[PDB]
Amino acid sequence: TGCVASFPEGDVPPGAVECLPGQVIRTKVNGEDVMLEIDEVDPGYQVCWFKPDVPLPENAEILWSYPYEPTAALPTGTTWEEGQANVLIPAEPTPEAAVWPPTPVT
Amino acid sequence: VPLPENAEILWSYPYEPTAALPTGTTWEEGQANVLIPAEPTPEAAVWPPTPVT
Amino acid sequence: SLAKVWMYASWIPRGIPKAMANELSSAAAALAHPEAIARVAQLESQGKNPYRVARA
Repeated sequence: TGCVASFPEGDVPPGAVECLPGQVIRTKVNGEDVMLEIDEVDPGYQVCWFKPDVPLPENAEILWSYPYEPTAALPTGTTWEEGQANVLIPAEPTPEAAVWPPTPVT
Repeated sequence: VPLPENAEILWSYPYEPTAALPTGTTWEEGQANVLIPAEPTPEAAVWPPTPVT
Repeated sequence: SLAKVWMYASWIPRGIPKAMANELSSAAAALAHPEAIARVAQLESQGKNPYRVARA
């Protein structure tokens, strides 16, 4: 529930849950139950979970948000659109298959 | 809380979690029949004037 | 000065329970759920005593 927001460093809004490097977050993303581990938050900025009860500060950027579904038992989570999040699949370049040298025969 | 079947919302509130002072409701004409008491002011008690010929 | 005299006189009284206080504060920051800690901060911004709220 709520939203995750990036905002410049300084005073924390009362009610916001800080998300420091090493923070693990169980969520649902496009129907997929996932764990997000925070790694290398940029300088001069910090990330926090803002419940709907908590007002957002100025100059805040909603990285991703959740819908309002209080009656729902199984929440839907989020929907990271193309451009909202840059997901990188590892290339995994399959190297050349190790071939044994054929000896020549005249 | 999920609502049951055959339920009739008499009046509802908006979603305002960040709000400190809530707005409450807005009973539209036809949503609620509010009755003001008529309070019919009766005739002012007049003293009978006696006649003089 | 007199402030320094009072400081150096009250150091040993004031510092006897400081260890347990910091221990409890840190253990609370560690073991307590961060949603609960955020709610405490929220109520403190709302001017309320969250301990009284919790008991109530």
